[PDB]
Amino acid sequence: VKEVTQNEGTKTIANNLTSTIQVFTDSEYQLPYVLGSAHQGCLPPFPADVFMIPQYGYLTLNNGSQAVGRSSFYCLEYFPSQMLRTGNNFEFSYQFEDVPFHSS
Amino acid sequence: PLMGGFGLKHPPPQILIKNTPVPADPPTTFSQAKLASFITQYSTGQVSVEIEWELQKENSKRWNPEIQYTSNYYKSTNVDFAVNTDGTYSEPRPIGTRYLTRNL
Repeated sequence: VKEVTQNEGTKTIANNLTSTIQVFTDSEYQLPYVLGSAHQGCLPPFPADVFMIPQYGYLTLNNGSQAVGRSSFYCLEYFPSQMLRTGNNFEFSYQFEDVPFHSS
Repeated sequence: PLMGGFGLKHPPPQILIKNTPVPADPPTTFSQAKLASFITQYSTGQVSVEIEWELQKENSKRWNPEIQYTSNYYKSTNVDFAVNTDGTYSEPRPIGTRYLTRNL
């Protein structure tokens, strides 16, 4: 985790060793599931590329630009998440439900 | 079902009921014809039906409030879903089952 500041025109970057990040996996499927729309931001094809993580957003019922009464608003901080500092790591496992072989 | 409902292959078995016919006095001399004169008769009673239901509890992280079914807060000549002056029960409006939300 790195802090970056601006003094006039110069830039400088430095470790912040106490800083954290927050990671949860939505395993109850309680959020708008936005994967599968073929958006950019996947891991690069080539293992030597460094990639920028895409921003999360979601769409809800509308009428015009206005919102209707069924429109949901989700606050992602309202889930349990795991806070990781520079020494910490994260893991989870997942098991696919039975699916027909892709017929190639 | 296209009207809405639970399509069943073996639905609840239909229950049939009848007043057993009681003949009026037959003639004193035998006759082949069936007995065409009966006692005017009817029956009454009490019936009970008890259905156990299985519920799927709503589990959702939506932040903002849902839409609920609420009775009219404002005054009225008489309560809705209750008898009027003459004892006539009435149901003022059809009530559907979908007020909760999920993510599509």
